[PDB]
Amino acid sequence: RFLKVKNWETDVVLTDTLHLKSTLETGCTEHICMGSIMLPVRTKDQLFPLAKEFLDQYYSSIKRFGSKAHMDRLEEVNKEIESTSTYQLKDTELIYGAKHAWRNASRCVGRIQWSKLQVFDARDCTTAHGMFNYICNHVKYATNKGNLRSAITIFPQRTDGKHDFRVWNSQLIRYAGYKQPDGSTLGDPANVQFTEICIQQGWKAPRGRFDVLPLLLQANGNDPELFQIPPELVLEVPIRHPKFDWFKDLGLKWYGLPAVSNMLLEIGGLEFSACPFSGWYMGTEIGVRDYCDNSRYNILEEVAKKMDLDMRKTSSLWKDQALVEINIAVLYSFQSDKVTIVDHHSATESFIKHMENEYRCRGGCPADWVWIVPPMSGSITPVFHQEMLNYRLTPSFEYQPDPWNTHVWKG
Amino acid sequence: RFLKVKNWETDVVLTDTLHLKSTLETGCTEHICMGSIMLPTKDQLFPLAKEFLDQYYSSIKRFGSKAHMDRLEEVNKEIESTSTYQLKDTELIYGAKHAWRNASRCVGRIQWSKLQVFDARDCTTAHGMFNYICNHVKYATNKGNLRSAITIFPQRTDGKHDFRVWNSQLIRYAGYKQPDGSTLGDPANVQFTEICIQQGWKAPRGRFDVLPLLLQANGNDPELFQIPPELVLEVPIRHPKFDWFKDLGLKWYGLPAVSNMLLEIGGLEFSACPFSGWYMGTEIGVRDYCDNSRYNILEEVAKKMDLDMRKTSSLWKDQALVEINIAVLYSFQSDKVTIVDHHSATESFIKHMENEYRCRGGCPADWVWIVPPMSGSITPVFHQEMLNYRLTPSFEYQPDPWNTHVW
Ligand code: HEM
Ligand code: HEM
Ligand SMILES: Nc1ccc2c(n1)CC(OCc1cccc(CNCc3ccccn3)c1)=CC2
Ligand SMILES: Nc1ccc2c(n1)CC(OCc1cccc(CNCc3ccccn3)c1)=CC2
Ligand SMILES: C[C@H](O)[C@H](O)[C@H]1CNc2nc(N)[nH]c(=O)c2N1
Ligand SMILES: C[C@H](O)[C@H](O)[C@H]1CNc2nc(N)[nH]c(=O)c2N1
Ligand SMILES: [Zn+2]
Repeated sequence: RFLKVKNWETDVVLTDTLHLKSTLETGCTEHICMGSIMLPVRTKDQLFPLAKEFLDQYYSSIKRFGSKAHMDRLEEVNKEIESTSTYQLKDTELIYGAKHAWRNASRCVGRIQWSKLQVFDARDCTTAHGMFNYICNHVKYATNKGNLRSAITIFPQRTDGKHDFRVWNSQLIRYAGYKQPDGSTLGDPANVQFTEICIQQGWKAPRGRFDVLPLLLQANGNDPELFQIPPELVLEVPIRHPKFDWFKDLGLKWYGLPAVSNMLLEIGGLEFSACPFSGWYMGTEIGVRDYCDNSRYNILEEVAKKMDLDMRKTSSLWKDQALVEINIAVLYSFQSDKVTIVDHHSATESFIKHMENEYRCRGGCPADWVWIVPPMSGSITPVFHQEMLNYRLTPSFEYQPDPWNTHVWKG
Repeated sequence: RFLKVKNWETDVVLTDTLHLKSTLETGCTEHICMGSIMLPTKDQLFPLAKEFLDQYYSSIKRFGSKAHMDRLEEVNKEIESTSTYQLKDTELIYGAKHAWRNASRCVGRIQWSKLQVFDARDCTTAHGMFNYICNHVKYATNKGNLRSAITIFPQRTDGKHDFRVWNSQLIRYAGYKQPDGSTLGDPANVQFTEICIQQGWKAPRGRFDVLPLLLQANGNDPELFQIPPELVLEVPIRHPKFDWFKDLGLKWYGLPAVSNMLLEIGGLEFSACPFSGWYMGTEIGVRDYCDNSRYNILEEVAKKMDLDMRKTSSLWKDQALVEINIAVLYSFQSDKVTIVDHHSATESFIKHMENEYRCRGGCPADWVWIVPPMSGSITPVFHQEMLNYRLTPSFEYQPDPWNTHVW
């Protein structure tokens, strides 16, 4: 069964066959669409089918399907599962798996880069101190003095679920948030709950508006431990505007390196619960969401006042006007400091090219329109007018519950 | 099975049971979501009519009354004999308001119960259609105090006798290819503007030529009718700060009146049911003016603002887009024409959703269409989870008549 999608601005039509390789479920049915729902322990029973499918994929990609290298690997994995109840990926399989989990991330507009991913194998890690060292090296490598490089670091896979490696931070670099007695919030409101855990675990909080959070690292199911990232590794950019001199006086900065650390990487049935990865920012992540979301820094009002906008009625679009200037300042500041960043016009244009290329060479490109379209100026980007098919391929990145809600404390 | 939707900006959680009353299919499966796809006999008729009469008499708190059961057998006998049936005026008004209420792609549905229904089922000719349409336009326009209205022409009988308004909206600007190569006027209406000329229309060949109406009664050839200009309220577009904005020579009409959709009530199909409300600002400013496939005046505006158009990272398009949309709102508001900005409209819809979860058990909603085409995340609906499902009565798409009509 072939499926077509249409770009309604160019009339280009594309044919998806790759959705036939879709295993997982979307959450949708014939009678309901959960397209906008934000979120819609494994035995030897189902593992070898999951492993064989991944290995079939792996050996297809290298043009050795059905070879003796392929059949022996299948046999090897079979005997390892039936006797050890799990198995270990070769280095080549891990690299392929990580790259394809990114390739398969239907919510990711940056997937034109998916094949230039630097994979750090940290499966020999055993302790939190060891995790910190692997994360420090990730951050240094990925940052590259502002010439950002995509990287993932993969910690040991889950076994019985009682010995998990987890990074308790949602991103490796994030600012603290502090609920004040008067109901206001100092710093990033997104991070208040994590900040409180850190403070309870012994972190001395500087209690400023842009304090880099410590790393809270869990090795082998042990209680997590605190580590401070060396500040010389945390590249930050002061935010100024090319024409508004008062903008620097808002005292804003952001960090250079977006590095998501709370997701789960699934490869051939194995679960890598700690797999922090990083690329580089699209400016609207900072300028639109991080600064202008009502539940975040919410500097829209203050930028609006300083611009002297008509703030009495919303139909003056003072919010829209302030949001554009903030986003201009974010891109100006990063480019002025030679830190890698991409505006939403460039990134969505690249995604369309990637997606057409993926339809031609792969037969499909799963894509989540709700997440691909940028949070500002949606329809003047080319993805807005693009029909998109969303379906789940493996290897994949998955959500997982926050570890402080599942963790058994040792004391 | 009793589904939850979360607002991530406010943690408000709503519980949806109305989706279990859903009947039609979404185009999605558990293996693939089609949420971003633009378009996915005598015996099926009595179940359909029963469903609709069941909710109708429930909505007036007379479910299982003699009147209910009498109407049910009455319609059943009508179907057995005449192979169709006719709606009472009250059921017709109900079905129209609820088709709007069920329109999961419509952000303006907080207004759904104030719809003015014009029963035009006695109409038999295109001249008759034109008359009903002129009355509609003048009622809905209300000298700029816009009012929602629908006009319902006779229902389909056998596909041979369809009533159809060939225009996509009652009021739309003409578009022409140039010998030079580009497009003068509205590019979305190029093929229809051609059908009109290739029908007998004499185009002024301007930028903002109000298209004539092309009306089809009882399945005959359609006929051209010029809507009287004094019924077509237009707003000249100026900017409240930039005096050079007037010189761009832009205007838009005040009445969005969609006329190519099909209204389905109790299994009956109304192929001609033009309806009208009022504009959200971004429909004109973002889509009509700045889509590359439309008027696409973004570069000219940014140029006139002396913005650095050399790299995309200056966000010159974004800066221009906002000014254009400030101008549309300022123009309509100054001329006392109803218009809503995307901030007000989405805030209304969140309230409307809360109302529907409270008083109805849910509200079908299509996030891809509810979220405005600019400034998405600073509006409350961006952070709102929504469940999309197809309830009936409903407005449906139908093929363009010029691909179907036996000429
Ligand atoms: C290199 C530049 C990259 C850019 C510009 C980029 C851009 C984005 C953006 C804007 C989002 C949506 C997040 C939001 O708006 O809240 C996203 C999601 C995502 N990205 Fe990328 N990305 C990049 C690299 C990567 C890499 C290296 C990986 C993994 C190896 C990755 C995997 C994902 C995943 C799994 C999601 C889904 C998030 C979720 O489901 O919540 N991306 N990306
Ligand atoms: C009164 C003020 C109204 C506002 C502000 C409004 C707003 C909107 C907007 C912005 C859209 C998306 C259109 C686009 O992006 O081009 C839409 C779609 C729609 N509206 Fe409303 N609308 C209003 C009234 C009505 C009325 C009176 C009806 C019918 C009686 C209606 C039925 C629909 C339908 C069926 C759709 C979706 C059409 C489709 O599936 O493509 N609307 N509306
Ligand atoms: N420039 C780049 C480069 C790479 C990546 C990103 N950006 C962004 C990204 O995703 C970032 C994200 C944003 C919102 C919610 C989540 C999901 N995690 C928390 C949560 C909160 C609320 C509801 C559900 N889930 C994750 C992954 C990779
Ligand atoms: N202010 C108001 C008030 C009421 C309404 C509207 N606005 C707007 C509206 O419909 C807005 C629309 C937008 C794009 C495409 C379509 C559908 N046109 C047919 C088509 C052709 C080709 C591809 C896809 N679809 C419709 C209905 C009612
Ligand atoms: C590809 C996508 O289905 C198409 O461009 C849609 C996206 N969302 C939209 N949303 C609204 N309100 N109106 C539209 O015309 C569209 N177009
Ligand atoms: C309700 C909705 O699913 C949710 O707010 C989504 C919408 N689309 C998004 N798109 C991106 N890129 N990032 C997001 O966090 C979200 N949030
Ligand atoms: Zn779906």
